[PDB]
Amino acid sequence: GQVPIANWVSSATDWITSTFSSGFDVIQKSGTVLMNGITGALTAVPFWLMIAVVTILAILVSGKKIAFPLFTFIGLSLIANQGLWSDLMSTITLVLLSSLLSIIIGVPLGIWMAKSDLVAKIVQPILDFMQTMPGFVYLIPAVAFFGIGVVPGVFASVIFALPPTVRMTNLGIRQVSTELVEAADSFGSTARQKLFKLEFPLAKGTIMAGVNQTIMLALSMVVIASMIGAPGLGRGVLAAVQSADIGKGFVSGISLVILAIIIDRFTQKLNVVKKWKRGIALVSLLALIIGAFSDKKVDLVYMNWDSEVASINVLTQAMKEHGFDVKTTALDNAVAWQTVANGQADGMVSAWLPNTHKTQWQKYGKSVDLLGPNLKGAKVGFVVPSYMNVNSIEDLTNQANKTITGIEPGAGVMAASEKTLNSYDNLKDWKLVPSSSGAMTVALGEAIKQHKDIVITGWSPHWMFNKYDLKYLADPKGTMGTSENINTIVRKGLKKENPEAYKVLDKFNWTTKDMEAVMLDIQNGKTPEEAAKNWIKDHQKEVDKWF
Amino acid sequence: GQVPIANWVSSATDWITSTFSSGFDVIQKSGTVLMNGITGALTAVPFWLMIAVVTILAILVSGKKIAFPLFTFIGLSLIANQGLWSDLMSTITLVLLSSLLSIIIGVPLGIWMAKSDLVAKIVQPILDFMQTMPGFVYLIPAVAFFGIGVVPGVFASVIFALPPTVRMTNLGIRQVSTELVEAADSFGSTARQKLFKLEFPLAKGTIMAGVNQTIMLALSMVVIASMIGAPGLGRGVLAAVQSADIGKGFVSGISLVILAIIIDRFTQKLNVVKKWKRGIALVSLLALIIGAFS
Amino acid sequence: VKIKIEHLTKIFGKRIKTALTMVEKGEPKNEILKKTGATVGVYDTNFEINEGEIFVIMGLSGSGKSTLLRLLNRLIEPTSGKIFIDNQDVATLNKEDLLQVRRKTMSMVFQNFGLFPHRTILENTEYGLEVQNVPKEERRKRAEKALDNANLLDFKDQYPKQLSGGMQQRVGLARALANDPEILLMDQAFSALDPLIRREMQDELLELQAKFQKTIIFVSHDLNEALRIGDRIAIMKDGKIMQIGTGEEILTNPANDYVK
Amino acid sequence: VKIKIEHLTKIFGKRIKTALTMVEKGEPKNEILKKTGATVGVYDTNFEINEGEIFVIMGLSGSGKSTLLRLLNRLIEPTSGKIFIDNQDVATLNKEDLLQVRRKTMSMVFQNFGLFPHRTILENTEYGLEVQNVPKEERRKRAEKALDNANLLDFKDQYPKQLSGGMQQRVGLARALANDPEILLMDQAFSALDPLIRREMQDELLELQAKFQKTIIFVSHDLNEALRIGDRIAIMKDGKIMQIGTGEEILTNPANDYVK
Ligand SMILES: Nc1ncnc2c1ncn2[C@@H]1O[C@H](COP(=O)(O)OP(=O)(O)OP(=O)(O)O)[C@@H](O)[C@H]1O
Ligand SMILES: Nc1ncnc2c1ncn2[C@@H]1O[C@H](COP(=O)(O)OP(=O)(O)OP(=O)(O)O)[C@@H](O)[C@H]1O
Repeated sequence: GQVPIANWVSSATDWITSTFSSGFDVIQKSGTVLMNGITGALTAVPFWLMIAVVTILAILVSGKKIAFPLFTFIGLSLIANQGLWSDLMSTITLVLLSSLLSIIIGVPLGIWMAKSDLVAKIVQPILDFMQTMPGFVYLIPAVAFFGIGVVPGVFASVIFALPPTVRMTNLGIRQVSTELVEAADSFGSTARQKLFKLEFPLAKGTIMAGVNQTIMLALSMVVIASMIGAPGLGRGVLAAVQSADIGKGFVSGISLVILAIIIDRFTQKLNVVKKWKRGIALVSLLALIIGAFSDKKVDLVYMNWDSEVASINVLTQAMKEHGFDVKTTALDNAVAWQTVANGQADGMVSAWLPNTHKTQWQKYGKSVDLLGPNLKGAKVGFVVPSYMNVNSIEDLTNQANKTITGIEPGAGVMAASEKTLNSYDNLKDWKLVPSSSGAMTVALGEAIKQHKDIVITGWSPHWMFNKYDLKYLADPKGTMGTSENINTIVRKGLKKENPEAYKVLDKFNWTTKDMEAVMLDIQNGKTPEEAAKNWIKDHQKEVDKWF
Repeated sequence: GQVPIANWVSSATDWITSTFSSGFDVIQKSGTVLMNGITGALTAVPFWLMIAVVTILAILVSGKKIAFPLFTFIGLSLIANQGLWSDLMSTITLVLLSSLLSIIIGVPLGIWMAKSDLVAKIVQPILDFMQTMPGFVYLIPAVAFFGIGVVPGVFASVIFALPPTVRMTNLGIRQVSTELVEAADSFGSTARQKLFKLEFPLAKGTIMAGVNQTIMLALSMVVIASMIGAPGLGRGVLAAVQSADIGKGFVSGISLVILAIIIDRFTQKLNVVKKWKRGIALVSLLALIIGAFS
Repeated sequence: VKIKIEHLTKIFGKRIKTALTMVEKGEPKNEILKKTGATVGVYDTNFEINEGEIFVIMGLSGSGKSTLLRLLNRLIEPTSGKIFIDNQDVATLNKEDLLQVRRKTMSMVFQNFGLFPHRTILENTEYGLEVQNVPKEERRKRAEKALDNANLLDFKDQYPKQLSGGMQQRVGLARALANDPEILLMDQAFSALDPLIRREMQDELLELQAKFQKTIIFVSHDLNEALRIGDRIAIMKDGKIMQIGTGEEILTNPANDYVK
Repeated sequence: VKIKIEHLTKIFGKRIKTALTMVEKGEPKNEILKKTGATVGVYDTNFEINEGEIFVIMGLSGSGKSTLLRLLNRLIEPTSGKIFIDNQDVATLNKEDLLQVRRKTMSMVFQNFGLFPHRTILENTEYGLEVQNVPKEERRKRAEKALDNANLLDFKDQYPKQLSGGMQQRVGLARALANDPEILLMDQAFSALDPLIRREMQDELLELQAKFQKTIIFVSHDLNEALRIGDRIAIMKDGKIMQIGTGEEILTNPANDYVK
């Protein structure tokens, strides 16, 4: 890297987010409250009433066919059965906001592109960037400006789903016959009248294909929104990936697909009894509205891993039944760290220090406060199924086809693994493939099914050691990890503003055995909140001690 | 919930991966070795030579305008300077395979979807499924079937990039003026000739728009592929995200965007002295072959 | 004899049953359209066309001429009736035989010129030869010769958007002729031509029939040309034939002020 | 006087400089096209049109008639020359005045009928009135009256694809007339009409001019109608005028076998 683009970009981003916080703070608050109100309204209305209304509207819009309405009823009742109603409402919120803004900013922009051969070339590369550039890279600055919640999900979905609307709008406005345009000019048609009477109706096919594309993309871009606090089915997908459970993942995905098809049909019915029909539709909407019309705190950020889920749920209950109103939000790792650093979040209890989150602690650390370990007994290292003869790293010869399995690049586990592959000699010629945690877990599960040898870069506590039978490998050289500790983290300035929760978080502590017990309780089927209630009933004195 | 869809899905995937193991392993090995060989050939070609050849090709394709070839040269030089050459080669092989497969399976599928109003109503929900289902949930079954590596990334990218080509091909072949179709029919032109001479040359607009969409979506589906072992620039983005260094993630993303722009411009130059340009391009290909041998 | 047409009928729109009943009584076209919206394109058209004959068809705009030509080529199927081409009901032809028929037996010329924008004149003019797998050389030259007969050989490299109505019409005509079929269906190929070039094309057609005894169906609105070349004339109104004579129409006629 | 045209010229393609030089020498159109590929649409067209006059334009297909009509409406700009409409060079008109001119002063009728498929006849016929912000009521009725004059009132609810060439032509004509402008540019609006309806439309035009002293430019290829209605006639060849007389052309003419 002879040219320092990395440093230039990092410095520019720090400066800009240091200068442009106020207005963005007010708008993030405004949009968050607006979107929360929308979702609350949509969730208040019972699911049966909304299902009936949507199938009614499908009947009105379809006519004498019964495919789309029956599909609507079937799918939505299925979802209400699977318990994914509120998530569906939140997903509807963000998806409609993204699609509306995307269409509104695309169709005018596509027209501008079509009426100016300059703007087309001035915008095409921008669309390429917006549509192809990974959303992760400007995810972190997006969180810096707009903070956690629905707003950055909306922004990302918008700037990923606008390009297709724009491009196909440009084509449709450009692919119309020039003879008709001459005819419309000869009759004194301003560009507006020619655009509303000739251009748009003839381009509706391409424009509506672009709109369908936009909707599908914005629905795909939910997980990239749900890893930064946006509720919905994206949280379910992420929790299924972590659990390596294709059942829940497929359920959430198929719910998203059902919503996509519903919206797509209700939208394509806009390309090309009437008064009765319309009055019935208005009555249905009015009935929806009628049905809808029927202290210390702390905001925490945590990750979609079973360990931190258990920890945070236990903490939340201990707070609630001792006079609190908590707001726990499930994020990604780096997003959570940034949120705590910027002061948006009041802290996190998920700092697997000093070997797992070392990059995050090093980059941050000057803008947070380390409150110390909250659980000791956590370990990191190589992991192999319990059924294999191997029992120490020094004995690895040709297993796993001389191929280690990673977790994700840059994670301290992978750096320690690279160090291990250079410290030793038996596995100097081994490899290290960086993947995601979900891929590692799925490969492990399949290998256990097929009884085949596998070596992974894992940690405890985790569901692997409970769902499957594994074993750690010995590390005499200690290059990999030494019983790292989970540590609590807070934002710089909680001791002065909300000390009543700083006491709790600094005094918070509980053992890994309890965490494994709670995870075991969950995996059998109990919800995390019930598990927290149970373990707090069994371990009440410690809870009272933390306060 | 009450209806155990999750258990059914788990049982189905277990059965399929326990039954189709031979084919999955065979294709895993074949695709991995083939694609790694492609990447080896591309990387053995020195970066300066590759940049020069691509810039010359852009020159030949653009005529006199230089903004595109100049941007191509600049972008690839930036990439090679930041050390993202091998990563870029891996990303190229992945993206090219994904887009090629998507096009091959979409253009015919879209065509036969235009000739039938039943196939359209059978495939629209399927496309909606393949495009709305998150790529995270394609991480689990592809890994379970194929295993970590490159092929799962291609499978997911195809799944996510087919729909645009399919839809736009259908639309373009459903939009050609009926009068021309009647004219071609009246002269006894089979669907083959009526397709290679009339419908496709006039639908090229929408078809290539859908191809552009396919390519951009395949490129966007690169982080999800580097999250299941596919090497390349997605690994850089993931490392930046975990380390929270915006600079390296941005560098990787700009490399992706540069690649997308270059591929898109080359493709667009297909929608609509030539002997000498052909000869020079052939000479360039021969030089690339020498470099692979060299 | 070359072509037969028996109780040929084609009714557009929907509610075709009541409209067909109405015409069976003999109600006019406009009232039928008013009730049902089904415009009777043509009703109980029954006649015969012999070989080597310019069967000119004539009638009011909105009388069912282009529809008849399309039905003969089976670009659209009738609701009732039979079209025989060489003792062969076109509606009972498998795709291969229909394709041979459409390539060799009959070729069509449209009112709107049915032209491909993405192809030059020399590539539209030889389209009927490309599909026949004719080599490049012979088809190229046949197209050039046809264009020279149509006075367009200087524009062979241009595109239709670079051309006017008359030149595009002549392009469609040449594309029909270059194929050299046994039947030439022609739907107002002289509407947008000057008298001189119109008469050139008329002489072209007469030469073709004189040498190559070739059936030609020629829709027209110009009385002058129909009389000059039409060996037989058929007049239409509201979708029905009224006379199918050659030159007696000017002497005897049932209220045909169409002529005067 | 209503319109002036001075050294009007429009040359298509490229290499316009050498082509313009060639015509300045006086070389023919085809040789110029051969060297340069630039087809001289029209050259040094200079004349005058008075008010209340049917200036009929006539000539070979490929002589520059539709181009002249388009230039008058400034749908395309000339390479050299001036078009004055009421002592007002249309090329020096800001968009608002041009728009008022195109709405009230002059309305155009095309060879290809310039019709909107997505709109019924009653919605294409009143397009020139919608843009003028005319209410629904008066424009609706004016369109209906025009269609009845054109014998299409039964098809007012149909779409062009449900119509033939003649009915679409009459739709374009009515759309031009319904606007009731001071100038009617017409490019072969009678090419696809039967003699009876053609004569209906001719009588329509003559009535319009007799009552409303209204300028009409009427391209045509039919000798009969130009003489019947044309108060003045202009004949074109290879892009240049040859005579602009009314009825003396049949007596005196420089090698105009164009006329009997
Ligand atoms: N696609 C269509 N859908 C419905 N009706 C149609 C369609 N095409 C043609 N018609 C009907 O066919 C009838 C005659 O069509 P035709 O084209 O035969 O008129 P024409 O006689 O061809 O007029 P001209 O002779 O001036 O072209 C018209 O009245 C029209 O309503
Ligand atoms: N878009 C165009 N690009 C290039 N040349 C054109 C274009 N449109 C028309 N022309 C040229 O204009 C010349 C005359 O056009 P015009 O339309 O005036 O022919 P016409 O005289 O209108 O034929 P008819 O009178 O039978 O319509 C033609 O020779 C044609 O080559």
